[PDB]
Amino acid sequence: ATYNVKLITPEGEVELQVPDDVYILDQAEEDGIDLPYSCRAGSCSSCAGKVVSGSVDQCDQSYLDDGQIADGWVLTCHAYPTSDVVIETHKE
Amino acid sequence: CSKKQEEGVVTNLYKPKEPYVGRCLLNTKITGDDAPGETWHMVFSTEGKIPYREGQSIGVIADGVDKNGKPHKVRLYSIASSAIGDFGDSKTVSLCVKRLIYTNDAGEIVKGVCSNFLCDLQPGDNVQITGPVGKEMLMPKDPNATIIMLATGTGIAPFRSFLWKMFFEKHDDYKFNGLGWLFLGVPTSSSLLYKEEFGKMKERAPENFRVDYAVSREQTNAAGERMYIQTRMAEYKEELWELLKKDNTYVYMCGLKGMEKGIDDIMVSLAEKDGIDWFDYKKQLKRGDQWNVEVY
Ligand SMILES: Cc1cc2nc3c(=O)[nH]c(=O)nc-3n(C[C@H](O)[C@H](O)[C@H](O)COP(=O)(O)OP(=O)(O)OC[C@H]3O[C@@H](n4cnc5c(N)ncnc54)[C@H](O)[C@@H]3O)c2cc1C
Ligand code: FES
Repeated sequence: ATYNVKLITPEGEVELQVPDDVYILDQAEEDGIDLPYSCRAGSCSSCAGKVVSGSVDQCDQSYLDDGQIADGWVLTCHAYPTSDVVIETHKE
Repeated sequence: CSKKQEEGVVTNLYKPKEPYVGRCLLNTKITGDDAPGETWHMVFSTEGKIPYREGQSIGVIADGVDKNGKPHKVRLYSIASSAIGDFGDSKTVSLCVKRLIYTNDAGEIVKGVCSNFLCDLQPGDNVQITGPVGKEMLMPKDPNATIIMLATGTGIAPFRSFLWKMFFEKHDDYKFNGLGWLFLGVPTSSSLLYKEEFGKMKERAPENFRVDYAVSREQTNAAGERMYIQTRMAEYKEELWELLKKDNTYVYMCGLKGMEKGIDDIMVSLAEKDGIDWFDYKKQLKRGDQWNVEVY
């Protein structure tokens, strides 16, 4: 139900406990962490992160192609954690 | 993250306070003259202003007033047609309505208000429609899914909807390649619904579609037990139970409440065979969108 997501931002490194059905950005928001976001709808680059380890369910987002998904790109507004995850944020 | 459809689904474009006024295009009894109770299939026009999706309901608000002078409360009816509709132009919605007539403890014959209004519609008549309503019976995202459809009486409706889209229609973004397995339980043969259409579907996708009828008053097994939906199911007992262990199996159940219990009891003894408590497994299947119930 709940996973540890470590968020590596350009200001260091935070730890969040994200429920398996709350979007990462949303938890981030709840715990006071300011992540960039724009559409909030999984069809632009604005909240782009990168999964360094672990796995996300990105629930049929629209922006990232298979290639990119394979490279570990995440849309942090449209991603659920499926495990303990380390994400690099702020990544346009 | 839903495992059911969400993109392109809308709800409540219309509410009881200001319904959409459509037109009855046709209204046809689909049960035989000797059935216990009439079921009617009927199609309304929607000018495309109600873009529903397979699984959803619409409400009907029947003409006139109740015994206290208030307008009648919405009654919901599962949509019997696919999103593109019986005419295939996206401007119609179809229902599958059972006419409710019953004798009460006092000896009086009572007519169910909305069911008799619906079943009485002539072509040309105005119908007050609301919706779409509901997210619960939406189809799985997965086009290669195992969809197990458990229906009694008019609970065939959303499944008539699913199966039209799966097997009678070409869509660029959806090519069904899983197994569709329909169980439909009625009390008599003359109560059967859409048999011919399902016949056609079995013919053109023998590998992708199965249909099993359970006619409680005309069929037994050799143990002498009447063929309710659960007793037909019992015959594929282990096959179904295997299928349930899978990521890509979604069970949908629609119709009369009280169909529910007979099915649970089949599952209960399947579960105990494995050390498993059925209800734990069930609520857990619900959390994965895999056991979807709309009974009434
Ligand atoms: C989500 C959903 C989907 C539905 N889909 C369908 C569908 O596809 N097709 C369909 O036909 N119906 C469907 N229904 C049922 C439908 O909404 C109506 O409840 C039904 O048609 C009866 O409505 P009515 O106005 O004719 O009866 P009413 O005038 O509302 O009278 C019903 C009342 O009479 C009593 N009563 C009801 N049934 C009986 C009975 N069998 N014997 C004795 N007393 C009784 C009860 O007190 C009940 O509250 C659905 C309901 C729901 C909630
Ligand atoms: S903000 Fe545009 S996709 Fe997350």
